[PDB]
Amino acid sequence: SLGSRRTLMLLAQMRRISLFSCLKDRHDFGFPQEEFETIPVLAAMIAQIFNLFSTKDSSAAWDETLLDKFYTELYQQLNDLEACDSILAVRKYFQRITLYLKEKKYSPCAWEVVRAEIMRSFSLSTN
Amino acid sequence: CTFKISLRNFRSILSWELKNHSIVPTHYTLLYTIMSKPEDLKVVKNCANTTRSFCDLTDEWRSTHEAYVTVLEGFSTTLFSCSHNFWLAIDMSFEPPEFEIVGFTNHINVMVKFPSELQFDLSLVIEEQSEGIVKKHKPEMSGNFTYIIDKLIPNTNYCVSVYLEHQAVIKSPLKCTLLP
Repeated sequence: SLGSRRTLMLLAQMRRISLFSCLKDRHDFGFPQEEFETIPVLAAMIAQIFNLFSTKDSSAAWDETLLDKFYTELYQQLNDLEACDSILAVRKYFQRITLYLKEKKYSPCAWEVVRAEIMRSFSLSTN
Repeated sequence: CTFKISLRNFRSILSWELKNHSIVPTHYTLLYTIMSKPEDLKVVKNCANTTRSFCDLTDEWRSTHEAYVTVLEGFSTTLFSCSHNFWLAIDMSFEPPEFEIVGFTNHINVMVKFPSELQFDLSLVIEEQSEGIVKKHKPEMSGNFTYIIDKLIPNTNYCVSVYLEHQAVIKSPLKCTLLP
């Protein structure tokens, strides 16, 4: 809701470095937007994001206070949805992200690339 | 460089200010790309070697779902460049529409000037103010849009402000009238 907006604002604030300096690391992750009944796919989406930004690697890449705020927003959204093929496509998508970070050795730029990609997939899936 | 990205009459306008002042007008070139694909920086055609300190990105920035990355090159014989990134749903400031009012015996016609797709979830707010109290009207956007503030009284100054609401808002200057 304003929860989606808050989530995006927190991701924006988490940025550590200039995106211009990271252009070389950009990568088409092929987010399967055609998957966006759909609530369960959204929940799986958000849960995967929660897990992605919960690794020891995410903890080293991002500000801890913003991470708490971000976690709080994802948790609240999942609560709101719980209450209420595709999922496999989302899972593969997050596998592609995870592999990307590995190959890149979790570089500062690879992390900006993933942060910006998550903003995109989150805004697409929740609009 | 300092950058501002503003929606004005539904046109996305990127503007910038420089730290120092060139005695002959600076020439600018604006290039941008997005993060989601490894595409080359692209020059914005109506913003290539220009003396204007803004660029209309309406036809370029079609989506609210991309991280936009900009590079501004300037020739002030000093060559400088500045980069920035934008997420439109967050960074875009929504400037208020132009409007007119006409006071009638017991009501005010408020006419808001919109132009004749659209990517933002915006609401129009019409503020009515009198005797130190402000009331918000949110009418249920293309062309002139009329809204009537009714049940008003003589010998009373009313001040109207309008704005678009998406965050902090940017309100129009006041237009005020007593009823005839």
